[PDB]
Amino acid sequence: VNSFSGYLKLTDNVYIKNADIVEEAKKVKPTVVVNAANVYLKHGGGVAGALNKATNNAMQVESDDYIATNGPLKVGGSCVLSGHNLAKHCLHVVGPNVNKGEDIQLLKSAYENFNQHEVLLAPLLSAGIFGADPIHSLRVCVDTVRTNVYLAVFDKNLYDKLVSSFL
Ligand SMILES: O=C1CSc2cc(C(=O)O)ccc2N1
Repeated sequence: VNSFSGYLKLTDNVYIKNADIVEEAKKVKPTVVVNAANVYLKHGGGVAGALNKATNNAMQVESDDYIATNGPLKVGGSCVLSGHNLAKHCLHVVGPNVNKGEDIQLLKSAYENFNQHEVLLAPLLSAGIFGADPIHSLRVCVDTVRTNVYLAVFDKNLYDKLVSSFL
């Protein structure tokens, strides 16, 4: 049994809810919240900008030190950093950004990072300002992630379309 409330069950392991990931993180304090990161961990906008704002920029300060030491992530890759006031850990995952021309086949590689964590609160990778089709992102999630994933969807309209169209 876990703390997550109000989710619709899509599969054995994937759950979905219309909710703000930040407000959901603040309420649940999950072991892992996933960030929709870029390779530079520059948390300017979208989910990343909202998570970072909710940490009062502490996520960005920590991320800048990580990049100064390790250099950029790979598209499809990830790193584990603090969850600050939102979660125990933040898994920063880089999905391909279609608005930069990145290979959408890298979306499966991105979701494979989730399998290293038994339970996660996450957004749909490569959705929103990363430019991918969120219906496609949900399909790759269900067909790739085997651990228990609780998906938070920003837009109510999109949430209802994802559920209604789910196979
Ligand atoms: O508070 C906010 C507004 S910014 C924001 C954007 C997104 C998104 O782009 O999916 C998700 C949650 C978000 N939380």
